[PDB]
Amino acid sequence: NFMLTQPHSVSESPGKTVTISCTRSSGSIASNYVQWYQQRPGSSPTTVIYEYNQRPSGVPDRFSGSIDSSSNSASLTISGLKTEDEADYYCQSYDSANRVFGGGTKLTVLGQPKAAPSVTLFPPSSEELQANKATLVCLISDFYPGAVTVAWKADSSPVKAGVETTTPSKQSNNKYAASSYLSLTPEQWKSHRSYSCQVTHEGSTVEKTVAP
Amino acid sequence: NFMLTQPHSVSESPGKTVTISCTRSSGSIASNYVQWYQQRPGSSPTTVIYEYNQRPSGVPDRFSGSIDSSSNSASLTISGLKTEDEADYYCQSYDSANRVFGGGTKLTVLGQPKAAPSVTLFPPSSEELQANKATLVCLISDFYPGAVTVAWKADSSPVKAGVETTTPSKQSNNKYAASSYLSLTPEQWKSHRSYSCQVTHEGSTVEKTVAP
Amino acid sequence: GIDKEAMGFTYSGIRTNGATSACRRSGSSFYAEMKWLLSNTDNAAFPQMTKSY
Amino acid sequence: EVQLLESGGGVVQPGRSLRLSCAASGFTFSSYAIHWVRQAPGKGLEWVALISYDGSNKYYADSVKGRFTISRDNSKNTLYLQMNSLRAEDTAVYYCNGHGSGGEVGSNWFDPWGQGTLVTVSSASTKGPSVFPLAPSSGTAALGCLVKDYFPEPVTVSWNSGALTSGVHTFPAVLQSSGLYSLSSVVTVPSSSLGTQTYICNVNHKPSNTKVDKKVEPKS
Repeated sequence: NFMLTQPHSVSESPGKTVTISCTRSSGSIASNYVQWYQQRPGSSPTTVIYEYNQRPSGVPDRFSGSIDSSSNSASLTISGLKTEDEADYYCQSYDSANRVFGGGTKLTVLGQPKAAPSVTLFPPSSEELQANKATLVCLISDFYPGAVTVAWKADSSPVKAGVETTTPSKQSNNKYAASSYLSLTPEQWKSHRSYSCQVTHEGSTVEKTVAP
Repeated sequence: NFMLTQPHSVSESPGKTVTISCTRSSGSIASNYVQWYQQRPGSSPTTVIYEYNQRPSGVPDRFSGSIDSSSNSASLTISGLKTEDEADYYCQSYDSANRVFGGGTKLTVLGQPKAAPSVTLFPPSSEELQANKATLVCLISDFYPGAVTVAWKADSSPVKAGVETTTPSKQSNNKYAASSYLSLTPEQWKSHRSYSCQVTHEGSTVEKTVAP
Repeated sequence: GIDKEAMGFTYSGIRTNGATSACRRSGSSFYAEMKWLLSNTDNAAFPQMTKSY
Repeated sequence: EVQLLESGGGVVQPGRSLRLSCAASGFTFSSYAIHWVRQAPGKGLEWVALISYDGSNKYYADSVKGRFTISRDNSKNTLYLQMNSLRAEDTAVYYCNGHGSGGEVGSNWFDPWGQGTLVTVSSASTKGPSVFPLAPSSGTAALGCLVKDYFPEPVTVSWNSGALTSGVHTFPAVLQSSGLYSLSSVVTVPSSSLGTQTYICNVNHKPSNTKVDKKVEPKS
């Protein structure tokens, strides 16, 4: 019936205030209650807000809930951010009886200045084309925050033939790294002029292309 | 908290009616009053509408204000346009006490048929690459109305490394002219297949590319 | 005085034991002579009913 | 004292069945409705199912209807999720999560979650990694070595027989849609040593006992 859209990521400096939106595609946001959940890595989710604004016992006064009937959205806002707050946040509302969860919003609290990724694409190996195959290798490293979008393009056009990993942290520089593998065949690899590894990081979309 | 979005430009023939929208990103447009301001080149702004529909003493009956709670917008409409009306228009609403201004809307009244721009891009000079630099030169001329969007692309991808001028008029043909300068280095200039000077004019987006 | 007699009302497929912190008989209770009819689960569609007496 | 205990998780193949259980203790189980909520790795939460306090009503997600079947035993305080006819995407952590008013309308927020039980649904084929070359396109550059189509984790990577470690990194693996793992490892170097030292890649995936070399040399 409807879906809840929240931003893929957001970031703000400690002590500053941050807000996260939750927009309902169909139906009034005031029709059904909205719960705000916090999930830390590996841990089970913990409710931070319930019934649009109610702060359960234990949650500090920084967490506040709000409703914007105009944009049909729900907002979770934290004032005076602390590094403990760095987790994923999910909004959840109700279809008639079924629960509906948001897409998640990775909230990272700044622990250093923002770093753009180091993209290093790779042309497909020759012996793979001798196995009648093609799998590109796009390597992304040294970027902060750990939120990145990786879209491959067949010369600036939507491609869905690839597999790309999640974004784990670095055991070395407290940054995050990731990779991506676009799989095709030498026919498609030669019947198109090039293919682009597009990497949007904090809006700045670095790109690296490969051509036959 | 919220921002007011109004179109970058609009145009219509004299005698015809025109409308300008003002959409509030967060919060009901009926929550706070909306003022409509007119700014002529060089002159100080003059209020044309206040309190969503009120016509201050002096403003002719052509100016009307309206509210669209559905699209959460506010519209300023002029019936029977006259060449004097050709100015910029800004909508302004209120966050709790702070004022918030719209992005502006360049309203040009037609004084001739629409002319598409004459784009002439330039490859970066060689001796500049011998100074370890790269600054492109995109020249836009002979276009009416004087509203144009100039986005550079790293092979169809957002670039923010350039500086582009505003759009002044012509002392010769009563048209408008502009220029743009995308600044990079020969490494990036050779690690990407090309760069595009994209020039949207009245929807028709003329483009000129440069390749190493 | 008043003479209370049951109306024999019975329902199928909903909740009939709503409680509230106001009517507090050693815990969240309700009016002794009434029934707070609720949906089986939160937000669940409540069935149209018609009971007579 | 209030807790939920998910049990019955494990690895299965597609087309098969599974059953999950939740043990409730510390609250009036008979009064609240209970929910099944899962989360695929690297993905977000997804509500799966729910059953009412008296089992009269069961509501399933549209993406899981027909296959899963929820049930409960109040005398035993146990929740059951019957995941027959499994698919590949159903691989996720599975939490049992109580969510309901419970007869009261004041209703201080009561929403307990368990620790979640992992349900991995991979196909087959403990496999050996196939190694491919990754050459640099000619004041610094980098080149690599491809470890594709292996199962299962982990592996041990050693470039040039555990010699070149400065400026080298090994990235985590991906789970292909085919169900088999694959990971990469790249080395960064100045543009100087191009052609000088041949770069043989030496991997070691232990269960498959496969160790393959791959030297990188620029093409033309």
